[PDB]
This record gives sequence, C-alpha cells and structure tokens, in this order.
Amino acid sequence: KNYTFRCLQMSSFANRSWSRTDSVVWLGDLQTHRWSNDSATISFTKPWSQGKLSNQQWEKLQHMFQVYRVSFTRDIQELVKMMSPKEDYPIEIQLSAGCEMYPGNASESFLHVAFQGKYVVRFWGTSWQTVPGAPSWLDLPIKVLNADQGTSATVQMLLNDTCPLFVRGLLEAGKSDLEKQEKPVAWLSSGHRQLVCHVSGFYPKPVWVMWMRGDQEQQGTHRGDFLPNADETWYLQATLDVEAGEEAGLACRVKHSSLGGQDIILYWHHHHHHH
Amino acid sequence: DIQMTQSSSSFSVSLGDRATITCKASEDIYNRIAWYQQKPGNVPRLLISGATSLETGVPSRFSGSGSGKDYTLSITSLQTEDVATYYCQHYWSSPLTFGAGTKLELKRADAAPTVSIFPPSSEQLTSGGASVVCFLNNFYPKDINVKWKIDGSERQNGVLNSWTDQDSKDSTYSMSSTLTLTKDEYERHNSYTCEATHKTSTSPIVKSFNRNEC
Amino acid sequence: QIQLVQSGPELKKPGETVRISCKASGYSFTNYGMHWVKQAPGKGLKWVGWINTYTGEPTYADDFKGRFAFSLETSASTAYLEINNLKNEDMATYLCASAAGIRWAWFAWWGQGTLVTVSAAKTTAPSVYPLAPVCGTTGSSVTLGCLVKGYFPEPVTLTWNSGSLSSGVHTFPAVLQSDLYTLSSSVTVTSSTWPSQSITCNVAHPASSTKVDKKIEPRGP
Amino acid sequence: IQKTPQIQVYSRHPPENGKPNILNCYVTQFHPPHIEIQMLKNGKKIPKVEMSDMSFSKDWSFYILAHTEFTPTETDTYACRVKHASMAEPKTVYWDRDM
Ligand SMILES: CCCCC/C=C\C/C=C\CCCCCCCCCC(=O)N[C@@H](CO[C@H]1O[C@H](CO)[C@H](O)[C@H](O)[C@H]1O)[C@H](O)[C@H](O)CCCCCCCCCCCCCC
Ligand SMILES: *[C@@H]1O[C@H](CO)[C@@H](O[C@@H]2O[C@H](CO)[C@@H](O)[C@H](O)[C@H]2NC(C)=O)[C@H](O)[C@H]1NC(C)=O
Ligand SMILES: *[C@@H]1O[C@H](CO)[C@@H](O)[C@H](O)[C@H]1NC(C)=O
Repeated sequence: KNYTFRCLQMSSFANRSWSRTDSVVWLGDLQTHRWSNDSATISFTKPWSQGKLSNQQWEKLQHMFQVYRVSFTRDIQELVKMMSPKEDYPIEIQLSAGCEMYPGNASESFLHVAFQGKYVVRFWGTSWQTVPGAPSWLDLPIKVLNADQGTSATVQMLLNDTCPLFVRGLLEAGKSDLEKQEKPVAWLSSGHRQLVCHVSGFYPKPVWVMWMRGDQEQQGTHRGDFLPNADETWYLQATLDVEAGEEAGLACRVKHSSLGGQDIILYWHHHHHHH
Repeated sequence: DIQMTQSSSSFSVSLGDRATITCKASEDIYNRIAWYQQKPGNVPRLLISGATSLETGVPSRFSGSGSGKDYTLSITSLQTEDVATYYCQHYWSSPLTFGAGTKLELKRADAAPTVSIFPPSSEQLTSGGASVVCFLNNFYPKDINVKWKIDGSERQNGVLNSWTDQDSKDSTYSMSSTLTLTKDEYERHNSYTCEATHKTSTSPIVKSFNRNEC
Repeated sequence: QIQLVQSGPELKKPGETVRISCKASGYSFTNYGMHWVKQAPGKGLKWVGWINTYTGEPTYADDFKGRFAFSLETSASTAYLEINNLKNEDMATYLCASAAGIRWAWFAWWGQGTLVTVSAAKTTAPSVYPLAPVCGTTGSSVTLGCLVKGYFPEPVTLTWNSGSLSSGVHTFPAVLQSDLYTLSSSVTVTSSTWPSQSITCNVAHPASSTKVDKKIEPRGP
Repeated sequence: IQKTPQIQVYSRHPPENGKPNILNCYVTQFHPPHIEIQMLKNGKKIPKVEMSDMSFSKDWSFYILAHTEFTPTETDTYACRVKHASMAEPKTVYWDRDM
C-alpha cells in the first residue's frame, strides 16, 4: 500500500484548430517528469528520472509517446464530430495513468480518462470502457477506438508489463530522495477568533499536530489541508478557536518521523512565543 | 495530400522465398497504414491495419512493419496462394490514398517464346480488311518486345497488342500482336515480318511470310 | 455476418447518369460510415470519398468533386453513388466499403463491386476468322489461330471443338479496336493431329444471340 | 462546467523581518486549467515569480504553485491576485501574519 506512479495529462481543445497537451509525472508526491506542449521531448525533473532503463530503452519510450501525443490530438478532434452536445468546444480531456506499487511483486495499473472534468472512461483488461454514469454518446467513440487492436495491444503491454518494470527502476534509482527525512519547523499566530499553528518544511507527509494545554489534547484542533512548498516539503496549519484570555497555557505539539522521538513543543505568549 | 508510393509495380519471387514490399508515405503517417491483397476477379482483402495488426483471417506468414514514413509488408515464405497484387493505404488524413500496388509473380527458368505468324484469312480479305496476327507463346520473363516489318521497313501504325497474365500452371507469359490493314494496303506489299527481342537470345526471333508464296 | 451487396453491372453511354446502390447488413448502419473506391481496368484503387451514415455529410476526394454524389436511405440500410455526365475516364468498378470516419478508415468489408462500362457503341456481332499456318512446314508441333473482330459489348466465349480441346490454348484479353472489341486465341497441337483431325473454333456472343463455328483449313494457291 | 479557484498564501519559514524567506501562493480547485496568477508587493507586481508545472489531484481539479524569494520587512505587504474564467472580477488574497 505504498508508492503510486502517476502520469497526468492535460489536453485542452478550444477551436477545431487549436489545442495543447501538457504532462506531469509523479512518483508518490515527487515530480519525476515534465512534458510541455512546446517541447518535442520529455524532461527529467530528477537526476534519477531515467530509472533503470538504458538510453536506447528510454529512446524507444519517448518515441512511443511522441507518436501517441500527435495521434491523440487528431483522434479527439475527429471524434468531436460525433459527440453530444454537438461539437461542444471548449473541451478538457484529462488522463491519469500509472501503477500503484506494493511490497514484493504486487502492483495494480490504471488508466482513467476524464472528459470536461468528469471521470468517463477507463482502460480495463483488454479494452476501453465507459464507466457507470458516463454519457450515452461516448458509446460510438469507444467502440471505434476499440477497433484499433494495435492500441489495445500496446496499452495492455504498457499497463501490465512496462509500468511496474519501469517504476521498480525509479524506486531503486531515487531511493535516497524518496526516503529523505525533512524536519518541520513550527510557529504561532492569529470569522471565528483563533490561534494558528504553522508547521512547515517536513517530509514525508505523515505528521501529527495538536493544540494542547499540558497533558490535555485540545479536541477543537482543526487540521488544515496539506500545502506544498517549492522545495518538495510540506506545509500544514492546525487552528484552535480561542477567546481573549484562553491563549495562555496553550502549546502546539508536533510529532514527525524526522524528529527522532523529540517533538516540537511550542508555547504561546504576547507574540513572544517560546520553546 | 499524402502520397503513397510503393517501390515496385511488380517483381518475381522463387516459390518459398521471403518477400518484402515497401510502401513510402510522402509524410509521417504514424502507423495508420493498411495492407490489402487483391487477386484478379476478386475484391480487395484486408491483411494488416495499424502497421502491424493482422486480421484474424490472415495466415501468420504475413507480417507488417515499419514506422514514420517507411512501412513494409513481409511474407516469410511465399505460397502459390499468395500471388496477387498488394496495395498499401494510409488513413491519417483526408483524402485517403492507396499505393499503385505491387504485383507478385513467380520466378522460373528462362524460356524463349514460340513465335507463329498468320496471314489474313480468305474470309476477311473478301470482306475488305486484312489482319496479320502474330502469337508469341509461353515465354519467361514477361519482358518482351515485338516489332513489325513490312518489306524490311518497320511499321508502327496499326498494331494492337494483348498480354496474358502469368500462367497458373507453368509460370509462362504469352502475347498476341495484330497488324490491321485494308485489303488494298495489304496486297501492296511482299513480305510481312514479326520480330521479337527477348532476354533468351541476343538476336531477335524472326517469323516472316511472303504474300506471293506457297 | 457483416455483408455488403451492390447493384448489378451497368452499361452506359457518354453523358448519361448512373446510380449504384450498396445494401449493408449485419451491423447498425449508423455506426460505420460508407466509403467508395474506384478501380479502372487494371489500374489500382482510388478513394472517391465517404459519407457519414448518421449525419449524411459527404466528403469527396478532390478528383471527384462535381459529377459524383453520395446519397443514402437509412430506412433500408442502403448507400448510393451517383455519377452524372459519364466520361470514358469513369469506366471502372466501384466498390463500397464500411469504415469508421477517416482516421479509422481501414476497410475490412467490401462490396462485390459494380462495373460501370462507358461506351457510345451499339451492339455488334463479331466476325470470326480462322487462322491457318503460312502456306507450305517442319516442326514437331503446329499452332492454329482464331480471330474475333469488331464486337460489342463484352464478353464472348471462345472454345475449341466445343471444349474438347483445352490443352495448349491461349485465349487473349480483348482489346479495343476503334470503338469495338478484338480478341484472339491460339491452340497448339502435334503435327500428326492436324489436319488429320478437324479443329473448329467456337465463338459465342450472347448479347447478339451469335453462335458461330469456323473450321480451320490449310491454304490454297 | 466551471469551478472557481481557491487561493492560499503562506511563507516557507517562520516570518521574521530581515531574514530571507519564500512566499507561496497556492491556487487550487479550478477548471478549466487556463489561469493568470501574479504575486504583488505593495500593490506593484513582483517581477521574479516562479511557477510550478500545472497538475491535478484525484478529484480532477487543477492546482498550481507560485513562489517568490523575499525578505520580509515591517512595511511590506504581499498579496496574490488570480484571474480566471469562472470569476467576473480578479480575486486578491493578502499574506496575513502577526505584526
Ligand atoms: C514513463 C514516462 C512518462 C511520460 C508520459 C507522459 C505523458 C503521457 C501520460 C499519460 C497519458 C497516458 C498515455 C497512455 C496512452 C498510450 C497509447 C499508445 C498507443 C497509441 O499510440 N495509439 C495511437 C496510435 O495508434 C497507431 O499506432 C500504434 C503504435 O503503437 C499501433 O500501430 C496502432 O494500431 C495504430 O493505430 C492511437 O491514435 C490512439 O487511439 C490514441 C488515443 C489513446 C487514448 C484514448 C483516449 C480515451 C478516449 C477519449 C474519449 C473520446 C472523447 C470524445 C470526443
Ligand atoms: C502544441 O504543440 C503542437 C505540436 O508541437 C502544435 O501543433 C502544430 O501547430 C501548427 C499550427 O499552429 C502546425 O503548423 C503544426 O503542424 C502542428 N504540429 C503538429 C505536430 O501537430 C500546437 O500548435 C501547439 N499548441 C499550442 C497551443 O501552442
Ligand atoms: C493485461 O492484464 C489484464 C488483467 O488486468 C488481462 O486480462 C490482459 O489479458 C492482460 N494483457 C496482456 C497482454 O498481458
């Protein structure tokens, strides 16, 4: 139940003569590849992004993908002619494809297609198929695409064999990055009156943040969303509703793998907060 | 328009040999190519689409390959069943264009044509016209040239040629050449000659007859 | 059971119209669009264009714009190709083929084809001429001929001795002499068999109810 | 359909004046992916603002990170302004911190 490899594709279709396609690739929450519409070739975002594949093996994949990109555009533009509502530009196709890696040899692959921000089609087994809920008109396009056996055969090989094989390469190649421990640093601040505990710079994500009065955990601690930093570390804030006079005696406590059993305990004062 | 030009219009292969037909597109068609087999009298039969994907009907000795502009159809070992014309076709953009076709024929030991010449029949002569017919039978290879001579001068106007396909049994070709004249123009001259240059002989095979002779 | 059946052979004069049909069965007619391919006598395949069987929107290859029109009747799963102002260059077999759009236009299914013949000539019976060897001859075997001249339309059937002689026969493809057709056939037998046994050339032209025999005789003075 | 963007401004490090820091503007939850984002210092836009590659999370909505290197002072205010097809007027979000 560990690392997930994601290839994220964003295709926009404005006119019947304007479109672009950009891609990002993630291994867990670290970006490994970039492929903007401008660039003829895929970019490495990490020194180890080529995985265990030889230059020639990598060339074979890049080429495989370059054919795919041009082909994808034209297929979609033609298939729009038989969509509903009739030629409904603009059109936003999103693809999410990769494989989730597990301990041992186990992995499960996926290819999900979203149309106008809604999940509509996946590749399942040997063919494309519309998911329950997906609009009626997609039936013909999927039937048409499923006639292209070459594509089916390729996609099968990619999902079943290529993905897991490549990603093992990455997980081994970028082991010292993926397993890095980055220490969180905390600070305090202030239509509900509250105190905010800022916790930034930690890696990986699993973190424990709680407002406390001594031994007692304050159950009113609201955990925020996890926000990314520019340097592949995490930012998170826990808030606590407090009225004037309830601040004294409170502290923010942070448990994180990188701290080695030594939690950050941050006490409040007159902006002069302390450890 | 994307052009699809197949290297050869035709070539001969020894039964059993590996055959390869190349099709070259005028611009990158990214694997959207189909191959067809057609035999005289029949409809085209689709063999391979998507550059490599065989139709479930097709024998595995057929094989599709290539990328970008250059694509090849391959037969590991040609059978008699495989003598036909092969068309490539793209479906990258409109308009769809087919190649000119490559006809596969069978290789064979060389054989000189049996040449026979025929003066006009009594029936035709008494009706006004006069056709001199020359048969050039059972020869290999198919490349042959026939030349008419009247009284030792070459004659180009009036000739009509017809060629047979390779014989399904003996792998030879045959030709008929007919010089057609009016009765009057025909009775004007003395000797009519059917002249054939062919690989098998460094000098032409000559058949003549004299009009005033028996 | 995906099958395409076209209308019969058509014989037309320059300037006239022709309307070819193509009934489809074994699949939802609206799923696959209908494509048309032309093949002139020994000339290889040319894409005429295609029509969308759901919308009715046709697309014509440039060389066929004007004079060529696709229509269809969804009601009875039938596609039509109409050619106006027929020209000699139109004389061809036209094949219909079903395929999805253009970017998935590989043709797995073909109609049997419809031959359109364009000619101004009126029905004419052939003249049959017996071709005998040059007057006066060595060689182990001998070759006799038969000339069929000035007939329309195709075909004729030439046999030797009602079909009793088929070995060593070459019947050549007809060729257009002016406006009419000319075909020749050659039979080869051993010296001892001719003229010991009579060899008669049989020509039949069904279009004019013509059944003609010609016995090949040696030449006189 | 369209989904309106959610802007979040935060610093990388504890904000003390005169110590170099990085300010992050994190825009999420928008659709379609076409968006204009700029970061502002005292109302005038910051010229060197670095932008992450656009991506999207499981719910199919887009996200993008903008960041700029800055040294906070007592007199400087920072904001992040975003224009998107879904909103009639550009949304500005100010960096807020104890003073
Ligand atoms: C590991 C490094 C990471 C870099 C990755 C970067 C970006 C990509 C990331 C994620 C996207 C996932 C990509 C997975 C798709 C790969 C498909 C590969 C097959 C392909 O190229 N198909 C091409 C080319 O096919 C030809 O070439 C083949 C050669 O491989 C065969 O010869 C084939 O027979 C021939 O026809 C086809 O055109 C194919 O149909 C493209 C479309 C595939 C995507 C399907 C989209 C779902 C349907 C959308 C719904 C319709 C919308 C209605 C208007
Ligand atoms: C995204 O990239 C593609 C390919 O690099 C661009 O497509 C080209 O567009 C021009 C027309 O503006 C054509 O002349 C070329 O034929 C196209 N190339 C290919 C390979 O299709 C596309 O324009 C780019 N899109 C944007 C929005 O910049
Ligand atoms: C790929 O995996 C699916 C099961 O997820 C299987 O049904 C299919 O046959 C596999 N294809 C290949 C080429 O291994």
